[PDB]
Amino acid sequence: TKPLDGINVLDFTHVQAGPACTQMMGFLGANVIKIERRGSGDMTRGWLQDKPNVDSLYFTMFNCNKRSIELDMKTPEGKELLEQMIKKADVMVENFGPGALDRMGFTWEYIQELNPRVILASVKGYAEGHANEHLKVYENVAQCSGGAAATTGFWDGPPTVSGAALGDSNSGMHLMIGILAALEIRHKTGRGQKVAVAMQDAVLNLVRIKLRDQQRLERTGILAEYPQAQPNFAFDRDGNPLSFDNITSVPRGGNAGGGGQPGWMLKCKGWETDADSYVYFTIAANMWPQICDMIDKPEWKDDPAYNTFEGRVDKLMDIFSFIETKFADKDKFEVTEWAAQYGIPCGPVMSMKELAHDPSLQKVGTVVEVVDEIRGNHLTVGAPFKFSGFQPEITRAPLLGEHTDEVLKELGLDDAKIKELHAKQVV
Amino acid sequence: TKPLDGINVLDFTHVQAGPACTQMMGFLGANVIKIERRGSGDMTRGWLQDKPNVDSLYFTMFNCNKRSIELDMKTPEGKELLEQMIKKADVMVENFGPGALDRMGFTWEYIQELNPRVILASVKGYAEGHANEHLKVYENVAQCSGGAAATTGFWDGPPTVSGAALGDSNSGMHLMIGILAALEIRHKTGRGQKVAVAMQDAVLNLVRIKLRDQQRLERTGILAEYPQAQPNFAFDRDGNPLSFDNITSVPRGGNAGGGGQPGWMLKCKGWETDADSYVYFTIAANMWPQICDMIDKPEWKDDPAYNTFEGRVDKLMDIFSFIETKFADKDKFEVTEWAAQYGIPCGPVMSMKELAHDPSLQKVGTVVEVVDEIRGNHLTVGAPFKFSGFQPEITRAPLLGEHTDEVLKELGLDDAKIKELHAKQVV
Ligand SMILES: *SCCNC(=O)CCNC(=O)[C@H](O)C(C)(C)COP(=O)(O)OP(=O)(O)OC[C@H]1O[C@@H](n2cnc3c(N)ncnc32)[C@H](O)[C@@H]1OP(=O)(O)O
Ligand SMILES: *SCCNC(=O)CCNC(=O)[C@H](O)C(C)(C)COP(=O)(O)OP(=O)(O)OC[C@H]1O[C@@H](n2cnc3c(N)ncnc32)[C@H](O)[C@@H]1OP(=O)(O)O
Ligand SMILES: [Cl-]
Ligand SMILES: [Cl-]
Ligand SMILES: [Cl-]
Ligand SMILES: [Mg+2]
Repeated sequence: TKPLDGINVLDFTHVQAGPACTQMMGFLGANVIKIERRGSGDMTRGWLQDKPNVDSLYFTMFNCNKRSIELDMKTPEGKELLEQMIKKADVMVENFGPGALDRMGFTWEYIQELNPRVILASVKGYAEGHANEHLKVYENVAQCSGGAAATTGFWDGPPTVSGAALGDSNSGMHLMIGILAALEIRHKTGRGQKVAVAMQDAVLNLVRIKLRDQQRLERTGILAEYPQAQPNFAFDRDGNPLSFDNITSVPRGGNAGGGGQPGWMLKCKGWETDADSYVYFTIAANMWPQICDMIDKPEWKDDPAYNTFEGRVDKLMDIFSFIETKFADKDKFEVTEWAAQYGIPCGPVMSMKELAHDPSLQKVGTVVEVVDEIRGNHLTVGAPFKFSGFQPEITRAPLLGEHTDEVLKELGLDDAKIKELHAKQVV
Repeated sequence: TKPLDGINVLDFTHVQAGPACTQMMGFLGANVIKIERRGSGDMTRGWLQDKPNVDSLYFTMFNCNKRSIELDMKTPEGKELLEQMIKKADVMVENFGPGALDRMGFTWEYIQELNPRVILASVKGYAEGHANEHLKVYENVAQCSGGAAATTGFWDGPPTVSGAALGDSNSGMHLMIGILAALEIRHKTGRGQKVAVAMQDAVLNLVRIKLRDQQRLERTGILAEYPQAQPNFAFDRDGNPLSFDNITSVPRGGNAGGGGQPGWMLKCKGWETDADSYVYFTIAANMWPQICDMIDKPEWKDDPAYNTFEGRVDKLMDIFSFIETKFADKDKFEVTEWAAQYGIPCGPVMSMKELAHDPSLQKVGTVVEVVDEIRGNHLTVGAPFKFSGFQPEITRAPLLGEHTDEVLKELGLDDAKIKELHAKQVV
C-alpha cells in the first residue's frame, strides 16, 4: 500500500513550489488532477524547451504522476465543474497570487460550504498578516527575504543565492508537511483546514542556525569560529583586516562549517580545469588525533594550542591552508579515500554530471529514469524518503488536457455533455 | 486540536537534522521524549555557548517542546527501559551513524516484534544500498554530496556552501514528511513502517532544477539563461573565457535566476559599508515593457535586440549593470517599493539583524520569543506552516535529565527501583 492511495488532490499549481508538493504526493500514491488553462497550461511547459513544441524538462521533472485537465474557471459551466471536483477532493493546492482564488468565486468560507472535509493548501510569498503580504516573491527573492543570501557567499563579495531551490521546492516540501499534518488532524476533527507556507518562512526555517548566530553576536560581540574572528585573515574591499569590532549582523563566512565543527572547501588535483575538483574537510573534535596521523604532524596531537576547539579556533585558516597542500596531486576521490582510512569526515564536491549518471543513486531510486514513450525517457529525482513497505512508481508527465474527458467521465458527465463543454470552450 | 496531539515520540536524535524533525513534531503537538547521553547530553548543549555552563542557543533553538531523560543504552538495564518505552511509542526517531541502533540490539525486525504499530524514522548521510551507505556525514559534506556546492557560488571561485541548512534541517523536514506519510498509511494497515531519509537525497531533491539543467546541457549544449551564455562575459581566474562550448557539467552561475526567471543581485545605496545593501531584481519575459518604463528606456520596448528573452541573451549582464546604476542613491527598501509600483519581482537582502527584530515575523509567529525563566528568553523560528485551526505553543528546551524521574514514573516504575537505576549509573 502507498501512503496517499485514495487521496484526491485538486491541483491548481504552476511552476515549481506547488507542483513539487503535488508531484511528491503523487509519488506517495495520491490521485493528482492538475487543473490547467485551455491552450497554454502550466508556464513550465514552454519554459526553456530542449525540443520545439515538446514539453520542457522543467515541466516533466515537476509533473510526473499527475493527470491534466484543461478548464476555463471564469465561465459559469467551469465554476460548476469545479464545485463538483471540490466535493470529491481531499486537498486543494494552489500557488496563485494573493486573493486570486477569492476573485474567481472560491473563498475558504465557500469552499467549506461545498466540502467540510477538504483541505486548502497554499504557497505564499510572505505570510498572511506580514507588512509585505502583497509582494510577489519567487525563488531568489525568497532566498533574499529569508536571510539565506545575506549569510551565503564571502565576506568580500555580494549576498549569494543557493543553486538549491531554497525558495521554490523547499516551500513545496514544507507545504507537503502542512498538508499531511492537516490530514492527520482531520482523522480526529472530521473537518478540513486551511494551511499555508510562505516562501520567506520556509527559507527562515533552514537558516535557524543563522538566527542562533545573530543572537550569539548580539550577546557576545563575537563569533569566534567565523573567519572574521581570526586576526588578520579576512580583508575588506580596500585591503584592511576584518573583525567583529564593527560587525553587528551575521556576516558571510565563505566555506566555513556553519556550526560547532569547523571545515573548509579544499582544492584537489585538476581544480584549474575542473570546477568541481574539491573536497570538504571537517575537523570533528573526536577525530582530531586521526587527522594528525593523516596530515602527519604528531606535535599537534598533544599541543594544547592545537588539540582543543578553543585552541584551534584562532588559527583555523592556517591549518586548512596546510592540509590543502597535501591534496595537490590527488583527485577528490583519492583524497576522500585517503581521509577515509583514518575514519575522517571528508567528502567530494559531486558534479551534476557525476550525480545524473551515478550508479548508486539510480540503484536506490533517488535518480530515476522515467519511461516517457511520448517525449523520450528522462531522468528525475525520485522520493527522497525510503519506506520498508512501499516503492514509488513514477509515471510520465501528462500532455495538456490529456485526461480531460477521463476526469469528466469520473464526475459522472455523459458523452453528450462532454461534447457540449468542448464545443462551448470550457474544457 | 493540534495535528500530532497524542503521538508519542521516542527521540534518540542529536545535533541538527533529527532534533529539527522532532522539535517541529513537538510544535505540532507531539509528546517528545528526548533520550540523551549521561553527563554530557546532546553535544549541541556545549557547542557555541554564549554564557559559560548555560545550554547553548544551538541546543535551545533545536530542542523546544521536548522532555529530557539521561540514559546509558549500553547497559542491560538501559536496553530493558527502551523496550518499555518502545511499547508506548508511536514513532522512534534517530540520527546516529549507520548501523548504530542495530548494534544496540534494536534492529527494525526486533522493533516490530516489540511494537507492531511503531514507526522507525532515521536520518543518514547516504541511502541504504548506496556505495557510501556507511559514511558519517556532516552539513557541508552533504551539500557537497548532493550537487548544491558544485552549483552554488561563482564560475571563477570555488564550490560554495549555503548558509541555509540544506544538509541537516532540510533532511529533518524531509523525514517529517516520511513520518507523517507513515502515520497516514498506519490508519489503513494498523502497522508501523521504517522510513529513512539520506542527507544526500534531501539535498538532491532541492537541486532537482540543476538536474533539469544537466540534461538540457547534455541535450543542447547550452543553458541560455546562464551568465556564460553571454559572449565575453565570464572568465576563469587566469582570464580564460567561459562559454558553453567547453562546459559539460552545470556550472556555478553567480546570482543568476535558477528556477526563477532571469535575475541578478544588484547593489543599493551603502553597499560599500553595508554587506547586505542589495536587492534581487528579476527580468521576467512578460515584464519587459514595465522595466523599460521604470529605467526610462522607451527605445528598448520595440527593439528586438532587447524585447525578447532570446535577443537579451547576448547582453543580459549589460542590462543588469545599467539597471543597477539607477539604485545608486536608493536603499534596498526604496528600490523594492519602487519596483513594486511596476509589479516587477524584486526584494531586499534581509540581514539576520533585520529579521531577528522584524515586527511582521513575530506578528505571524515565524520568529518567536521563547519564555525561558532559567536561561533568559531567546528567539527561535516557529512553524513555517500556518493553520486555520491551531497555533503552536512553543515551550523552553529541557535541562539535561530534567524529566528522567517524571518519565520513569509513567513507565510504571516506583520510587525504590528508579533509585537503583540512578545508583547503577543507568539514568
Ligand atoms: S521557483 C520560482 C519560479 N518563478 C516563477 O514562477 C516566476 C514566473 N511566474 C509567473 O509569471 C506567475 O506566477 C505565473 C506562473 C504566470 C502564474 O500567475 P498567477 O498566479 O496569476 O496564475 P495564472 O497565470 O494561471 O492566473 C492568472 C489569472 O487568471 C486566473 N486563472 C488561473 N488559471 C485559470 C484557468 N485555468 N482558467 C481561468 N482563469 C484562470 C487566476 O485566478 C488569475 O486571476 P487574477 O484575478 O487576474 O489574479
Ligand atoms: S545533520 C548533521 C549530522 N548528520 C547526521 O545526522 C547524519 C547521521 N548521524 C551521523 O552520521 C553521526 O551521528 C554523526 C552526526 C556524524 C556523529 O558521529 P559520531 O562519531 O558521534 O557517531 P554516533 O552518533 O553514531 O555515536 C557513536 C556511538 O555512541 C552510541 N551512543 C549514542 N548515544 C548513546 C547513549 N545515550 N548511550 C549509549 N550509547 C550511545 C551510538 O550508538 C554509537 O554506537 P557505535 O555502535 O559505537 O557506533
Ligand atoms: Cl514556484
Ligand atoms: Cl540545521
Ligand atoms: Cl522569478
Ligand atoms: Mg519612466
